[PDB]
Amino acid sequence: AVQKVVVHPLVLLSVVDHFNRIGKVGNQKRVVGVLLGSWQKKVLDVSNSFAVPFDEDDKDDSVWFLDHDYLENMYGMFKKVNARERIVGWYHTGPKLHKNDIAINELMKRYCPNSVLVIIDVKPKDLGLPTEAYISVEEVHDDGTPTSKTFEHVTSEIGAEEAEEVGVEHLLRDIKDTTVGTLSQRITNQVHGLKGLNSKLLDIRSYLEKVATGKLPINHQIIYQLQDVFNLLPDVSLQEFVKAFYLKTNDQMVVVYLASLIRSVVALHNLINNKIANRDAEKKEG
Amino acid sequence: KYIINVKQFAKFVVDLSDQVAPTDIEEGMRVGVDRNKYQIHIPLPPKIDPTVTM
Amino acid sequence: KQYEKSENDLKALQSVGQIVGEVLKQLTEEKFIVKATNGPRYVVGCRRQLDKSKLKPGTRVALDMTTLTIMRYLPREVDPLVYNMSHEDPGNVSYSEIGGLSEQIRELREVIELPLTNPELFQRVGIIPPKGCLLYGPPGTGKTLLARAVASQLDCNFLKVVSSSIVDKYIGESARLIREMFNYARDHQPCIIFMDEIDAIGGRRFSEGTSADREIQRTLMELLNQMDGFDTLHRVKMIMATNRPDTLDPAL
Amino acid sequence: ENSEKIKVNKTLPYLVSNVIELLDVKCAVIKTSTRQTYFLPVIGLVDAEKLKPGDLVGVNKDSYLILETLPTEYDSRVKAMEVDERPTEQYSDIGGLDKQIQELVEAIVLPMNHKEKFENLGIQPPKGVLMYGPPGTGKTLLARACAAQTKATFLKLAGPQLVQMFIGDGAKLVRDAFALAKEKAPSIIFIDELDAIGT
Amino acid sequence: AVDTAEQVYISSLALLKMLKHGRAGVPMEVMGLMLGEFVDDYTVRVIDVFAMPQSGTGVSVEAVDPVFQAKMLDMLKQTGRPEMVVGWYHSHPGFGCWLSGVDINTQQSFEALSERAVAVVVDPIQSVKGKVVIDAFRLINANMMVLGHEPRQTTSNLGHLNKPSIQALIHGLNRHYYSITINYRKNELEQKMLLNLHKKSWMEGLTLQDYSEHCKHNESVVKEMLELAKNYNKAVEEEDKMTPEQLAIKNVGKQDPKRHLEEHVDVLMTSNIVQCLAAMLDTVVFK
Amino acid sequence: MVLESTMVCVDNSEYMRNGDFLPTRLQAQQDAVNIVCHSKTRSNPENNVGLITLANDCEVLTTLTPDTGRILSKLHTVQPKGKITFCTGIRVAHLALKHRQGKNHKMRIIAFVGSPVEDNEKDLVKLAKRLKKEKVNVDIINFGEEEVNTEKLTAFVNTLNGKDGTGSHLVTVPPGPSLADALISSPILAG
Amino acid sequence: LREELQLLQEQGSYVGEVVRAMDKKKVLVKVHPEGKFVVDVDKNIDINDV
Amino acid sequence: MQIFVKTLTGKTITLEVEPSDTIENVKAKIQDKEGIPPDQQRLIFAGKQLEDGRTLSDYNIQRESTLHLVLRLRGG
Amino acid sequence: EFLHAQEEVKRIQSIPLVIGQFLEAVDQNTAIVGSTTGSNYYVRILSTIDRELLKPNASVALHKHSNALV
Amino acid sequence: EERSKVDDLRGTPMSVGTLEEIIDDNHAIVSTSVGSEHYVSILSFVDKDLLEPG
Ligand SMILES: Nc1ncnc2c1ncn2[C@@H]1O[C@H](COP(=O)(O)OP(=O)(O)OP(=O)(O)O)[C@@H](O)[C@H]1O
Ligand SMILES: Nc1ncnc2c1ncn2[C@@H]1O[C@H](COP(=O)(O)OP(=O)(O)O)[C@@H](O)[C@H]1O
Ligand SMILES: [Mg+2]
Ligand SMILES: [Zn+2]
Repeated sequence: AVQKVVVHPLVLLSVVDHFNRIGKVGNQKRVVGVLLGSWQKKVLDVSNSFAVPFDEDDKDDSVWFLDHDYLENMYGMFKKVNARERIVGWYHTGPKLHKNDIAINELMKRYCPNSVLVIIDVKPKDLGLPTEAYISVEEVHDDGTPTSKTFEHVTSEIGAEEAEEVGVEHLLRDIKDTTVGTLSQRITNQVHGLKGLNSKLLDIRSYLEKVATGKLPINHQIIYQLQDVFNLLPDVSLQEFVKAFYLKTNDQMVVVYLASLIRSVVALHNLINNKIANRDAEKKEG
Repeated sequence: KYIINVKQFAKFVVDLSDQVAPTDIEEGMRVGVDRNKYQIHIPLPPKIDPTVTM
Repeated sequence: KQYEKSENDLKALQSVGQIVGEVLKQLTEEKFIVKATNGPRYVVGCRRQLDKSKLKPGTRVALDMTTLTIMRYLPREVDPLVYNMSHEDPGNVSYSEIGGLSEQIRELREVIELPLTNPELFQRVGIIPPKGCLLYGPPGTGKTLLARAVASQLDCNFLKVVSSSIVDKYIGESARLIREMFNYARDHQPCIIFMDEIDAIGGRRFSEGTSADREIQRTLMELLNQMDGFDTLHRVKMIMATNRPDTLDPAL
Repeated sequence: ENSEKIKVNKTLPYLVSNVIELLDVKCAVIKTSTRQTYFLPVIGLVDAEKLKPGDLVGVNKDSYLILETLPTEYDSRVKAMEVDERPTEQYSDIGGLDKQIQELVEAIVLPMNHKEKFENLGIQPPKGVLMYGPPGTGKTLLARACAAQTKATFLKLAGPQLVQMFIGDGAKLVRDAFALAKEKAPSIIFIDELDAIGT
Repeated sequence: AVDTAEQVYISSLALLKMLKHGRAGVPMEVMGLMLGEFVDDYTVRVIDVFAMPQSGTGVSVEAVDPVFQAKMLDMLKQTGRPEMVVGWYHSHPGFGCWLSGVDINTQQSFEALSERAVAVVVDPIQSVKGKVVIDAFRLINANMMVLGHEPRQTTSNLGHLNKPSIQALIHGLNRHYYSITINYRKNELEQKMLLNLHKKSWMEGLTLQDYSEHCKHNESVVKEMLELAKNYNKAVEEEDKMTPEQLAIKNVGKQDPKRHLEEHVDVLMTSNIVQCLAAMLDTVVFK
Repeated sequence: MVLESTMVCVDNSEYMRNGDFLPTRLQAQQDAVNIVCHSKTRSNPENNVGLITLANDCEVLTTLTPDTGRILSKLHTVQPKGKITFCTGIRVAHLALKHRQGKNHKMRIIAFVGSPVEDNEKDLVKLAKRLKKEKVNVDIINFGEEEVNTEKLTAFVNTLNGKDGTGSHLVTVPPGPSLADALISSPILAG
Repeated sequence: LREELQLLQEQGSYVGEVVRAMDKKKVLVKVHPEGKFVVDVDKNIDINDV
Repeated sequence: MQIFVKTLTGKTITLEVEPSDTIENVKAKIQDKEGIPPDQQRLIFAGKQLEDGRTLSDYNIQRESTLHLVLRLRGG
Repeated sequence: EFLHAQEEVKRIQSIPLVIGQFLEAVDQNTAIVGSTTGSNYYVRILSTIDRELLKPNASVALHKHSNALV
Repeated sequence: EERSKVDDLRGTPMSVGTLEEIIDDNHAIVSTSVGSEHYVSILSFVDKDLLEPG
């Protein structure tokens, strides 16, 4: 019953660290570590974490090794330095996940009952794509379909702390993106707010034409999850929109009509005071 | 478990340091209080004894 | 179990402590002017969900030690001088250790038990529910066991004032103790108040009287206006008890 | 490992204070001897059911945690009145007043010695005995010998010592003399020259 | 030997360990060890910083059993990468940044055991608005007090990177220790993704301001510039028609010029021209 | 003073739920672990012994550690109820020998086969040619039931250390009240 | 605006009432909450300031 | 015998001590060779704290043993 | 940069702070204020604070560190 | 030269103290202006002849 997780801006920096702590000699091209958290009531929080030596062979894709003794000491070391933080799960990077992630999860559920994984992106960082989290659930599948795992998605957000947010602003120092914007940042928030829109909409038809052909089998779960999108968008016809839209559009044109009136008197007064001061310095210089 | 006041700051429950012995320390006696750990370093006698020879 | 006691102390060890303060007024939607018990005055805010409408100008809150913003509000101090005036057992009696007084017992049970149980009999008749009564007479016939009887039956809240631990060396302490007493009694609505020996702070208010007795007169004038004054005393009834009902104030 | 971590983080320098009230929604308001008020969600080592308003607990200077309690403090005048451990005295030292001696042995020691001697009959022992008559005969000296043999934590009380200069001192002093008498269960109370405050 | 061109290279995830461990114990002076690498004589980097458990009070801080440190560094060799330590840190929450009594004693122990061992001071309760007062200091020997102390000007960039304030030069500067310059090792795939996750949005641009309080907010903006226009009518025209001094008390301590009356107009446009155009897209986009 | 990483590999398959011996096969294989962990202790205290299963999953119960008290707590209560899976058991043991804290120890893997193996001859020779290219010596000890002179195990011992290798002895115990006397004659010293 | 902001990030200054003091670049300043202090003069001011 | 005091700073200090010596002698030798007082030195042998009240033969310290030098960590 | 300085002055004042009293004014952009904890101070003021509001001993705001008339 | 070294050996913001009593062992008890009494040491260039209680 996880609503959402809160990833502090510290742990992903430790992943980017440990993505570079192995890349000098390692060709593993995935980083698997241990996620520590603070399960408060219903929302999940992640403050600190660490990593663990893990490898995986591409042949037979079922062989793995976790270091339990390093997990027992270092989590026990963190408990002594901070008896607030505890285990909440694990994490791995790489978009394409290997299939030992059920085998890793079902082992370390002996540590955490509500075990959770967090997928981050180190290289796919160009578009708007945050970190990703799933959940460990065990059902059959749907009704009469064969049994499997089916990691369900839990939505994720990012939240800092008081020093963890003020220390960020001192680091950037390049554009800094001020609060409430002066008509230039706000339009770009609608520009790149829409650049991610059709990128989702191109992605829907790409999976749809993949399954309209029939290569991969269908999932009925996504069908009605897509079907309530199209028969719940509004249709603007008469007396519910076209009356009520002008009632707030002809409302907001009255107050910008003051901006036409007031700002014209502002620059006119600055014109008068300069044309007085110009001709009076001119007539008295000679 | 010595209860000691400053009468300007507070009352403190402190201990003697490991330089003196818990033999001379009685009730109503000045001590040498550490500035940070507040420990009794050296006990002070209340200006003994210019009232016997006279 | 010994491990569970250890881990509770580990969670207890990571604690800060909070600055007790009182809200003076509200400046804006997020600016509150508070003040500590001796420290300066601050301009702080609330956390996330504190229901700022409950922040009345004169409540008591608990500030953060470092952020200094409001963590949790508190009802009221209860000034431990009167803490002992509530926590005591009367006699575990049940009107069976008393006799030969049933004409006066029931008449006292009439004036007290009805407003704290049965207000419908007082709405049907155009009368205000009454205030407290008085016990006077020679020493020996009840006067303490009778209040001990009624504080065993339906003890919602109870205060027993000795009327002789209420003054001291300090000249403005006496009337301050009475005001903070009734506010505890007012807040815990269905309370009953007992005061033995009204003769100790009674007296007729007379002329020039060697200022040690002037304080008792100023103490009594505070007791007058708190009983029947500007504040509508509701759900609070007062059993007064004396031994010589001759030298009391006619205004009392 | 946990008890070792409690021990090292337990510093010895404390700060005495006073509990004002105790709430549950466990929580206690603490006023220190620095004239400062503090509030904590969790008390700490001691229990919420063992405290009372008016205790001199040991509080941390920085985290403000109730570490130890052990108050046992009173007024200097009340502690001056605790007079015990006298040389003994026999009842045969008083001659001629032996009936009043037997009326004391039939008054005080058997409520103390044999409580089950009364609880089967259903009666309740009294608790007030007066010595009166000519001065200098048997008033203080009889109860001196009764406290000498039957040790029951003697506590004298003088008459004019209750009369202080300032207003509202004897009501403090008498009531503090009996809060000490209530906490010491085998203790007794002896009041002398009661006519000096007896109007 | 000693230069005046040293720059410590702290990482971004180093400094986030510094403020979080410093804000964790505020009234008890947290205390940890700083791990990095000496790449040459006079540039030192530090990327990952661990912490140590403490048992100290609000003015001094002690340590714990030293079987924790060597067991920690042994386990950090097999996981990630190994290093040797380059210094230490603490938190001075009350005052600013200067090295106390036992702070110089532990500095003498580390520069003799290890090589040079830069110490770092952090005020956790000062880094509040937008700025941090973190600084690093470094002990100088007392024997070379008749010649230069941080001598031998190689460059000229050592003057505008640090200007010691009056509260700093009274304790140890410059007769006891000296200060050292700090830059930030910022790179890619760490810094860009730091802002690709914090100050981002998807639907924030195409979302209405929920007119229950939008046009309600514009009531209390028109009425206050109404009063400023009441104030503006008399003010300028009376000042110009009585005395043409272009000066006093309407110059020295005033606030009602033509700077105050258009910024309320400036807020009222940006809050509404965006809000007008945000309700224009969904008429086309959403059928 | 030999520096190696001895990796013991017990079997908790379902076929261990019987006694062909007068004692329990689980008690027989448990005491087999006791006499080899005490063997590697007295020879050099600078080694490490770690247990690993292979039945239905190769769950790392204890990490390869120089302590023995963690192993002795976990040698008991193993609950053998799984199906034997041997082809992944070598690759997970070699993956455990790569994740070590020191790369100066030698490599020795002992395994306990208490159930018949049903594997392709290609799958054993690919693992055998892998360990030749990795220079890894694996000992194979048979428990309980055993087909005498198997094709798969004998060709795996041959293709392990061919052309004057180490001498990884194939222990063939007969059924009966014989204890690990066949396991302490040659393999406790001449492995 | 940067000039007003740079001097803003600076601690406050005390006040001390001085009626008379001594010479030799040391003056006698008595603060209000505490007692007197023998302090040093600045180089931007003179000494004849009694 | 010769010992290898493996410090935590990547520097191995070789000492010439005897098996019948104690810890205070090693601390004095380290102080004479460098300049660290004995009260600010914590010798660790295989994760075990060494006490000044015992000798080197009590902790099974033979020739060529790996030690760990930890200094007194305290700030203010 | 000018929009930076507007936001900097904006968030210099929205913080928890102490309350002192205005005592006196030296000249333009400098005053003498004393807090409620005794210990009369000497700080500088801002230009946003209107100078025609500070005749009496009025209630003012002060920073905890810079201690200025915020 | 020697006069300038000792005039700069002490701190510059010198605080006005108050003597209470004198012990002839290179230290004494003093009193601050707030009445806090500090068991401090006394130097040797202090010209120990005019030192009076008060
Ligand atoms: N009317 C009564 N009925 C039954 N018992 C009584 C009555 N009056 C007194 N008692 C007995 O007296 C004891 C209580 O004393 P009581 O409260 O009457 O003293 P008091 O009248 O309050 O004295 P004072 O008036 O001097 O305060 C009880 O033990 C009770 O048994
Ligand atoms: N019957 C008696 N036997 C022994 N001593 C007596 C007797 N009567 C009086 N005294 C002496 O007289 C003294 C006064 O008695 P005390 O108890 O003080 O009476 P009061 O308290 O009324 O003065 C006692 O100290 C006691 O020694
Ligand atoms: Mg009575
Ligand atoms: Zn420090």
